[PDB]
Amino acid sequence: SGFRKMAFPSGKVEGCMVQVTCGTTTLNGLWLDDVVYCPRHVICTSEDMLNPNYEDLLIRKSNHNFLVQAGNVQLRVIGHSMQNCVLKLKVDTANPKTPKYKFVRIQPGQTFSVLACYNGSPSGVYQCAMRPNFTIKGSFLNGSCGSVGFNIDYDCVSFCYMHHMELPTGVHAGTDLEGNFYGPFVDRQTAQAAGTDTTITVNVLAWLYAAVINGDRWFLNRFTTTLNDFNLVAMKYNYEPLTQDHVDILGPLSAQTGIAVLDMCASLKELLQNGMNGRTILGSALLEDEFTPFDVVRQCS
Amino acid sequence: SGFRKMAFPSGKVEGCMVQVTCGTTTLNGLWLDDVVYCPRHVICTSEDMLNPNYEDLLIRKSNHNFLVQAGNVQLRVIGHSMQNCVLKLKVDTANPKTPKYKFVRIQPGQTFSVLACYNGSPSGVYQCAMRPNFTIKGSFLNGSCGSVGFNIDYDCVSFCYMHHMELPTGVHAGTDLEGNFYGPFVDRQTAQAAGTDTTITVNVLAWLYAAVINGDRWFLNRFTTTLNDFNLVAMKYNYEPLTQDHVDILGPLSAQTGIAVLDMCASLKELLQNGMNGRTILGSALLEDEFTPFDVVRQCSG
Ligand SMILES: CN(C(=O)Cn1nnc2ccccc21)[C@@H](C(N)=O)c1cccc(F)c1
Ligand SMILES: CN(C(=O)Cn1nnc2ccccc21)[C@@H](C(N)=O)c1cccc(F)c1
Ligand code: NA
Repeated sequence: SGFRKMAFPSGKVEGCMVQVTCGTTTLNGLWLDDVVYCPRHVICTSEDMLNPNYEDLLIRKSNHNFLVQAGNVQLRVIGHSMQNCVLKLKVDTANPKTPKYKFVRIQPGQTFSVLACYNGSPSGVYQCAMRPNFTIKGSFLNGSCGSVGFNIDYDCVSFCYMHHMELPTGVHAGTDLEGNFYGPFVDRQTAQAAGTDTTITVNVLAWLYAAVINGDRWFLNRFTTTLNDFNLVAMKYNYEPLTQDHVDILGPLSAQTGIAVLDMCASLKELLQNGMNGRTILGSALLEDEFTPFDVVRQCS
Repeated sequence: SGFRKMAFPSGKVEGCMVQVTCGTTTLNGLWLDDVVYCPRHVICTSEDMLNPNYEDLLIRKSNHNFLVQAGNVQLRVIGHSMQNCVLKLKVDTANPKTPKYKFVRIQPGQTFSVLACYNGSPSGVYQCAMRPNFTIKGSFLNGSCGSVGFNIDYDCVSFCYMHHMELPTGVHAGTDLEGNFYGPFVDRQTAQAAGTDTTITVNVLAWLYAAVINGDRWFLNRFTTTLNDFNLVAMKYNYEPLTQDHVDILGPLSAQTGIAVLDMCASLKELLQNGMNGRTILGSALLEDEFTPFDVVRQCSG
């Protein structure tokens, strides 16, 4: 019993974190096989950051302009290339701690673990979701760029995020490991702003299912809803639309608890209307949207 | 910016987790140097769990009755003994991944990371506090026993918890690594219940300081208070008493933010008295008590 925001064990990722230095800038890189991945903005100076021409900045660099430090050891850079918004530094040693891995681009609503790192050394691990507005609500200080997000379903690490920047509202933006940004963001210091965020409806429902599995039914009611009426109400509280895909995805949790998906939708409508009236659900006084259907099955009996 | 419930990186502890099997029971052990530590209840069957005589159950076991698996390798047990409520299995190989470590006993209110494991295979990590009633609000299924809690204080892992049981309210009880229970619990199937819990006041204040650092200031006010008046308020709301030591510990955060501790106590008094009036603090509608002052400084400063 219990329900916690639970991260993956971080050791497989810790063994891959290095420090990348270019000029006066130091940040984190990810060392897999004989390649070090890091944000391309490492090559920017103070001037550059508003309108950097990365191709022009990079052509001016040699291999030995990049200092890569893995623990106490310097790695030798023997090649470099840029792919989208990541720098790939080819090094002369394959990382002996390279885990089985892959690169996956995730969708909004997906969760992952972040290993926050400074100077190539891990500081902490926490669980995040990709928000509907393509930001993450992380915890990051200066020097954290190049920290990564991952899942480890099985023994295979799926890298899905690399940290590039903090927006003015204090939320975070980054790329997949192919260097493509999530959302409309760019790696420039121009004024850009996250869109209005919404609540991840399918995850809230998943979490209501978790509460039922863990023995709590107080918030259920005798009613049902059509999918369309559910969406008409939920969007008035800035909830994401629920799609038939989402309904299908919740089918296993529906079967385990004996509560139909649109019946749970009816419960959610009433919760939005009434609030909790001094009660909690799995120890929360708010409706939690950073647990996916898959996370609930992973964690719950 | 941002403030998350954050665990220590778990890699140093992952390299020490093994599977211990005795009869039909499989659970997790901690392999350090040439000893594997696990809950002594591993030697019990269901009937034994009712009224175990551990000494008597153990004398009947041979070394080879304990199957210890580190990944895909079986370790050979060459000795076994008990210390309080933990079994110590001496094995023929020192763990080459043994980190620098100590065994430390923590106090209620202190936080730590838990590496939850099943069949000696780490599955997740989360951050816990030791509650004033000596339980933890963990997340554990059958097979989780022997999962461990820890802090890292440099390159040194301080092991502070090993999981033994779930209580009827769905909270968790366990020992330090010397096998001494936290709380008035025993390792047997009998009627056991957590005492009524309280809120960890010094931690709530720490978290209010985190909120201010991150730009959430709506709850600050022009008032201050005294320790004695505030403590009358804490007691009324089932908060732990705040001591001078607590005030001293929060001194750095007071200096950084310009909010004295008793000034922040005046904020907290008003929150307890009036509620939050629809608003949140760091995304929470309740007052969070599982960050220590040290946790806030560690996360907010480096
Ligand atoms: C370098 N930048 C950070 O936000 C870096 N960072 N990340 N998390 C951060 C958290 C706190 C402070 C800084 C943080 C920005 C910036 N505005 O300067 C930037 C400029 C140019 C190209 C970039 F891709 C990013
Ligand atoms: C083995 N026990 C668990 O609670 C084990 N466990 N831990 N977290 C648990 C979470 C879910 C289910 C079981 C869980 C009990 C029991 N009832 O048999 C017990 C027996 C003997 C000595 C003990 F200290 C406790
Ligand atoms: Na005040």
